[PDB]
Amino acid sequence: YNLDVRGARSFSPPRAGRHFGYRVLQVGNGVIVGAPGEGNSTGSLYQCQSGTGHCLPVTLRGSNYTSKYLGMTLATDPTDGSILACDPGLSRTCDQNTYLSGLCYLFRQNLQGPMLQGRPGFQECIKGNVDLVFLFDGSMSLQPDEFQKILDFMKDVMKKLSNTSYQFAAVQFSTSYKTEFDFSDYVKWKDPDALLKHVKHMLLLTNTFGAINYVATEVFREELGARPDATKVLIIITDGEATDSGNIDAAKDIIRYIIGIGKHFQTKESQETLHKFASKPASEFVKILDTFEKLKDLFTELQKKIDLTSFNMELSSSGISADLSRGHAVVGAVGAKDWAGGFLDLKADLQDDTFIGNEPLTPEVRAGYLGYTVTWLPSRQKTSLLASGAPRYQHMGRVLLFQEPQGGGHWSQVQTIHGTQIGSYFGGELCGVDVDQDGETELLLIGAPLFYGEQRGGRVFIYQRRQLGFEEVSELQGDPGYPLGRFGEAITALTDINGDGLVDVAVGAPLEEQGAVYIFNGRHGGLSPQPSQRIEGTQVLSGIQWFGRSIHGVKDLEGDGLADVAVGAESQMIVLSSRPV
Amino acid sequence: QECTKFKVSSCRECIESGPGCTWCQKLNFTGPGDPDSIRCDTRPQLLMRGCAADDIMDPTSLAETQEQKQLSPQKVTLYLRPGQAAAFNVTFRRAKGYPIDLYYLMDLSYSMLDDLRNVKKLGGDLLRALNEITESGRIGFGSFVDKTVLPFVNTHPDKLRNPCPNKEKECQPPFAFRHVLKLTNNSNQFQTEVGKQLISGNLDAPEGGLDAMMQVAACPEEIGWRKVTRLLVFATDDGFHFAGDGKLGAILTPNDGRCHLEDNLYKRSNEFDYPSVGQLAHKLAENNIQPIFAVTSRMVKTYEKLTEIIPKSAVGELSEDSSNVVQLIKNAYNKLSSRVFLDHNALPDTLKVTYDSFCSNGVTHRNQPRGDCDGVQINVPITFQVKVTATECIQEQSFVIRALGFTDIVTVQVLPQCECRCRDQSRDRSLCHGKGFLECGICRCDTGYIGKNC
Ligand SMILES: *[C@@H]1O[C@H](CO)[C@@H](O)[C@H](O)[C@H]1NC(C)=O
Ligand SMILES: *[C@@H]1O[C@H](CO)[C@@H](O)[C@H](O)[C@H]1NC(C)=O
Ligand SMILES: *[C@@H]1O[C@H](CO)[C@@H](O)[C@H](O)[C@H]1NC(C)=O
Ligand SMILES: *[C@@H]1O[C@H](CO)[C@@H](O)[C@H](O)[C@H]1NC(C)=O
Ligand SMILES: [Ca+2]
Ligand SMILES: [Ca+2]
Ligand SMILES: [Ca+2]
Ligand SMILES: [Ca+2]
Ligand SMILES: [Mg+2]
Repeated sequence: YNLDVRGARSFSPPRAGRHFGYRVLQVGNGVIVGAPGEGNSTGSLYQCQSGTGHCLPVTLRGSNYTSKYLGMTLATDPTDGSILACDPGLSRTCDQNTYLSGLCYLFRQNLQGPMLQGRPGFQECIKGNVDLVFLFDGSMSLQPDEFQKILDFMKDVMKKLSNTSYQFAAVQFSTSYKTEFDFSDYVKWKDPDALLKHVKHMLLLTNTFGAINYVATEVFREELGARPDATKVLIIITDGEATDSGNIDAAKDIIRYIIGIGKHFQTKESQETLHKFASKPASEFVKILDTFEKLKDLFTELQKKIDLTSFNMELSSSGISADLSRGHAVVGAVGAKDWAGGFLDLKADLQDDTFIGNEPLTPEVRAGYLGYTVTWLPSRQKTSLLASGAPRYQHMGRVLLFQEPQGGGHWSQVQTIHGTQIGSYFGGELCGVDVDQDGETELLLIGAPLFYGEQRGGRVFIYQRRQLGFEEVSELQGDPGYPLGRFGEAITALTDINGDGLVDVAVGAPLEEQGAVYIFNGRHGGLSPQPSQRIEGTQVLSGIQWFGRSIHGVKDLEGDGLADVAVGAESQMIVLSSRPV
Repeated sequence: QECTKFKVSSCRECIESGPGCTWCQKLNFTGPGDPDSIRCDTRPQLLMRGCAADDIMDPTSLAETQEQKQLSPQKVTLYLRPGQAAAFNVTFRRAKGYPIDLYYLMDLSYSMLDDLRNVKKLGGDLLRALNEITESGRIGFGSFVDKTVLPFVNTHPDKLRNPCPNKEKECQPPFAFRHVLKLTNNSNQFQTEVGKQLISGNLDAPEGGLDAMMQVAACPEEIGWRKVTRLLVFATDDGFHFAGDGKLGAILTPNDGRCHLEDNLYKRSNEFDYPSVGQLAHKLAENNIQPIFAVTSRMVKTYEKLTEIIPKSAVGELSEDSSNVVQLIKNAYNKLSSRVFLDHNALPDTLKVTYDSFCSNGVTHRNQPRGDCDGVQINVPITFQVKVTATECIQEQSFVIRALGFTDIVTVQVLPQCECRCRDQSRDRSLCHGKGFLECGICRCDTGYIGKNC
């Protein structure tokens, strides 16, 4: 009931576009505003200084690429203050195919501070024409049967990839390195059995660095049969750690898979030693096999991944959404698995990821856009959850609930919540709420902003966590009379803005005339079904539009007021202050 | 049967108090010690106090109607006492069919190549089917694929020239919406124009059909709608995009529901996000356009759900080659026309309206927010009973009652009954005492001292 509308402040840069204010984020010393581009303009982040009233564009140093999508995804970790910005606009061509994935930036300290970047769910381009090099271990540590099973794997791979545009070469390495056959030697025979006829076990050390450098400089050459218009691919097979040191910088341009095999890679610490020889993410390009007989089962994984109609990660649109909790980041990948969707569990340095999708993969989950939303639901005594909406599922939409890996375990899918109205975008906005601040997140708020009927547009449903799962207990009711107003497009927990110790919630309805924001105070037992305040956009600014498209509020500690709330709009970003009054 | 009074000082404030309160106009119903709030109570409580039957003022809500027509009556005047409904009857007599404008909006993605071959030859059969239903129909044609940004289409320059598989010779670049043919009663005009069109393609499965329908409904002069029956035939073998999906293409601006046709193309389609389903439902009901979804077997149960939202809509199972579409359109006109919806425009929170639906097929609904009848036959009447209730003393107001799919309306003038309408202009006509006149057994003196007995 108490947000001082009369003292509203508006922010806007002189060159701002319409989608300035698409995402607002309050980090002490001001506001972060996302500004995805429009037309041929690129996207940008804006640091808005609290005192100056000036919003300034953020320069990403070391950023090699920036698209129209920058500022479409903004998130922050309340536990450690980190800021994650993503750019789901990394588009490239692979033959006649276009790929679409994201580029995510993490600001551990602030925007002015050190930046990390990675490419979640990024598929390297394997063209139709590939020059593949086998680099296999000939070390003294290999039993003559194991070394044989390594040659059998190389032959079986080439046997599978005859009658393709793949051309092969093989190099044994130990202490030194020997080309067993060149690319032209594969052109003149296509005989994996007669090419390896002359190979002899070297029975010496394992020098991987010099071996990879050997393959970079000496093996990929035109006079040796290497097509310059072809994708370079290197497959390393080794049974132990490397006996030299250095760098493979000369081989950076090459796609590198590496296969560690056997007892020498039982410890996780020895597995991570292989990471530096291979490409990123390590989860994709590093294969650890505990036995040598598992080289035969491996064909499905390592033949297949190396004019599509069916897609895996090529059009993943990774990073179209994010959430951060307790040093753990997830980004959603709506385009994964033929737009079935899913999310990516990111390594803290953004150099590796893990994809979690629908299970099972049915025709019904396709084009569902799972991962359009992602929200952490942490708790201390109860297990922490991740809710992800698939707002397009069966044209109605649904929300899936995933449980953090427990003990040794992996992610499990623990509940499904289906929508009942087509095109309603049920699950297009999610918000976790912990009303009374006990460290346990009891409430899952689900938006259906395109819900139609009964003379009000959009709905917000309230689900409470029970022993079995999340139960629908209530609904946040917005005012009727705006059947297309998109009530529920934005839902955020506001901290506590009336000083009663109970967390309050704001809901944006950006299409109700020129936009509105509903404040819902927290009560004992849940949230108040009825709003205590409705802020029209027309009050704050005369020409304003889409007021409430994005909301973020925090207890701010420099300045007068209980809490500060930043509400985005068309070309505008607005700050409101909570007051005891 | 019960009356709570608070402020009462007059016959009007009595009726305003509650729907069970009544007023006694008898001269001298008040003893000297008592105030005159005592003239207002429940009718049994008044009879208890010596008031006669004739002297009790019990205004009831009233419905006065002004009136072969399809929808009658045409004007209604209501007098609404707070808390008491008024009941008037609306009769619907289904007329012999209007002329039919039918716009054919076709999915031109590659799986529809065999579909497109048949449809280029179907213009003759279409007009025949329209003229078999009624008199003097027209037909039109438009085509869609999807927006031309990633990942909705492939933006690689070669695949923009040939979105079809590379074997295809006759293939056209992807496009949002092309308006092919204005509404015409000439088949050969349909044949030459629709025959010029080529197949196309796109990338991800759903398609921008809802963009195209929004353009068809927002450009009535370009499509060439008459003010007759309007059918929009939606033929596709895939699902559909709606609002929120544009985010994958970095399209964040909502659909404005305005006509953006240039050169018979929707060129600004990459600027505006897809429309929401409800946004389309709103636009189709405004312009009285009735969509018919002709979808393949795998899309039927999905597009069936659309009929829960869009009241005047129909779904039919399209063959893989779109051959049965002519029998599909007839079956759909039958499904659309045999069901009737009686709704009212937006209302204030002060007024409440319900509909009793008395249907000819032998089914009766009561006290519903909307009148609903099915099994409606030509010239076989059906009756809707409308009950309007006011919560308070109302300001003068008017609303309309529409038969969905038709422009014929019932204009309802709502007037309050807060005044009592009493008696005895005359007889003796003898009195107040001081200069000042009578109203309802209690004097209301002329200004100039005032007080009571005068
Ligand atoms: C960005 O890419 C360029 C090559 O275009 C490379 O020189 C540079 O090291 C890259 N930046 C970072 C931070 O890796
Ligand atoms: C009502 O009765 C009183 C005497 O009880 C008398 O003075 C007065 O004239 C009467 N009024 C009427 C309208 O008959
Ligand atoms: C409307 O007609 C029904 C019969 O269809 C009749 O029972 C009812 O009395 C009529 N309505 C009113 C207000 O009289
Ligand atoms: C087509 O419509 C026009 C417009 O009313 C009319 O004049 C013409 O006769 C029609 N053509 C026919 C009925 O063949
Ligand atoms: Ca709690
Ligand atoms: Ca509170
Ligand atoms: Ca077909
Ligand atoms: Ca598509
Ligand atoms: Mg070794």
